[PDB]
Amino acid sequence: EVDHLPIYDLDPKLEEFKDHFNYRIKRYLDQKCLIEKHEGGLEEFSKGYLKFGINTVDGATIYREWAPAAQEAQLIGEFNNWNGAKHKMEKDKFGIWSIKISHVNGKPAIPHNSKVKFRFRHGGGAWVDRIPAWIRYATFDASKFGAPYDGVHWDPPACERYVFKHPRPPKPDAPRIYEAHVGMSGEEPEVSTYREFADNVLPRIRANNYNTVQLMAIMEHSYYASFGYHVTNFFAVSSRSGTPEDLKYLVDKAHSLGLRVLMDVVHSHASNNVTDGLNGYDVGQNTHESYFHTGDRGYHKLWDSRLFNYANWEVLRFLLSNLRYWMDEFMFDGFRFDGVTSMLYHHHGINKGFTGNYKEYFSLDTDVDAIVYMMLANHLMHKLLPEATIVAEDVSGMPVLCRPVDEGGVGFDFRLAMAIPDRWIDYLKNKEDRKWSMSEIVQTLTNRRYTEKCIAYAESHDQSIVGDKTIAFLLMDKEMYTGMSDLQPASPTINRGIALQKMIHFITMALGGDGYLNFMGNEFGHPEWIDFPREGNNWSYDKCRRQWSLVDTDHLRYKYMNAFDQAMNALEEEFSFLSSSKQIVSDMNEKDKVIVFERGDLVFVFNFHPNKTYKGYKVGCDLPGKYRVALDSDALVFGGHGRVGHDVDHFTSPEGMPGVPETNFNNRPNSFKVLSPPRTCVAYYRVDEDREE
Repeated sequence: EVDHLPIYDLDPKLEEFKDHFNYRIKRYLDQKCLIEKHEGGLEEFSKGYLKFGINTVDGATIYREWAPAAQEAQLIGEFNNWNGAKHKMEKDKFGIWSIKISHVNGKPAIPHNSKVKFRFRHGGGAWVDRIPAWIRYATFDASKFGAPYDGVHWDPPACERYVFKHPRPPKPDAPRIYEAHVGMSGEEPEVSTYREFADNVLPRIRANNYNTVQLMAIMEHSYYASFGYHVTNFFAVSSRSGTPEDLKYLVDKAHSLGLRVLMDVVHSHASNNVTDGLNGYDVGQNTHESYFHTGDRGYHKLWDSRLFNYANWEVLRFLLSNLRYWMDEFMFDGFRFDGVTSMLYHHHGINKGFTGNYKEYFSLDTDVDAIVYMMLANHLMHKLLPEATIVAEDVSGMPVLCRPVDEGGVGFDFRLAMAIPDRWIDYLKNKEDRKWSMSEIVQTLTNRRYTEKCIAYAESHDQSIVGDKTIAFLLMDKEMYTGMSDLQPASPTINRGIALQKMIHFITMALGGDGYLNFMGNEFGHPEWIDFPREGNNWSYDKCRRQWSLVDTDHLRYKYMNAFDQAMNALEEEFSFLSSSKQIVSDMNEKDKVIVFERGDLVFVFNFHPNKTYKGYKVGCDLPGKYRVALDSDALVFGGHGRVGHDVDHFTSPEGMPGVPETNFNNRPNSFKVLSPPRTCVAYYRVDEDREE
């Protein structure tokens, strides 16, 4: 299949695995061919949410629910006082139940914003009442069992439907992503709303010159502390933060500010909550009549959750239609697929362990059903929205995960650089400054496939396990509580931490990939850590908030990390270095603790030494001429000591002959000399003497 793939041009080591890729591509073409034959193709098949769930047509309301294991089924709700006797559904030969309910005096039989459930029985058992799988909203009562949830028919009148005003922005040259969770986005540890987030937080994201918002925890999840990772109602906007119309307002406002918006797609697993989610449909049937595999294959041991059978036709309808639903109905510009490592392998990456050996990537442990779903998904999404960005969350480093389906790849645009936050946490927790290796830093940042695109980030929320301390807090710890006044000179510990927080974020951005990501609050060095109420912390909720008050006051020093973050993104907007394939690390000086490198058109000098200033430190560069400061972390506006001269011309000298590297300086054909105070990072640009002076 069939027979040379363009991926093999890129990475001829893939040809050893031709048999694997022949089978995968055959499975994909055959699944796509069947969807064309039986469902009118991928664009038609992924409009399932107009067929399943509750849809109002002229004069009547139809509801369909796939439940082959049910033997009788009815629709119940406030609209029939929870008695389904006059609302029995009919079952077709595929186990799809349907009912059509005429309007009552010209009005829909099921009022907008009223509660509903699917009622079914089998085996002569009692009625079981569950939430329709394609419900678009669900709310909890909070009359003890603190639940269960109810499904809510959502069909707002004209006065209450959000109508999008703004077009989607163009795809940027590189994504600079602000990742967020709306419920913990408020000052106080109460659940914040989509409207609050849209009005209070989107402006800050745009002020810091991000161009993309990654919105976590959108799909409904009855367990708040799951951070949106255990999904119950895949078509429903999480109700604790507002309604579907509130989310549409938020996405439209982001677009109005020039920001793209991606949603987290959690199609790697489903919540095991029986009353509230899709696990309610499992009554012990064979996997062909379930959303899920059975036995071990249907259970994720680490996430304590259920695992989809991606070969099942109704599950492909469900998941592909869910992608179209979020894109088309809420105007998203793309998505991140969370937990792709679990999808790619039958062992889910649970006990491993990827060494980069290709045998680990392509073997009987590779889950072809899951890869076929992802290829159909990426073919579909880029056909609906050719400028979409779809990110994969994959720790394994699977080759060709981020090459187009039409080349033989899985079709993602970018993957996350999941190994970089681990390195900084180990360094910050376990290594005295003098033992940090400049070469190990560079290797971690630069260790990637250059034929595929990477989003780098220095730190993250940690919620796939339990949140850890932020970089700032790992640097400064309890001194952040009493040592952040801008009135008083900072202690040595606070001066160290502010300077390294800026340096660690900026080297990560400039060397770590082709896109950048920042989670909400870390751009200003928010202290402490993120955690949600659970047994392990005695049900503490004081950490599920963001203390904007810290960055909004000019009397503290958070404003300085924030100003640097704004300037580092503006620098990328100006020079476009994330989209440059020029990346040359010219000096990893271990004794002096200096790293010099070029990315794009800029020369970067990082002095991680605790106390030494290098005067006249020679740095290699490509083009001769006159260089000046482009961004300097020592500037007073970024809380530094203002030691670097922004007006100073740095003239180059020639270093041997271009392409005779032994005659060059650190393999570079010119050099210039800089001032490099301790714990600073400065990027320099070449003056265009035809256009500047």
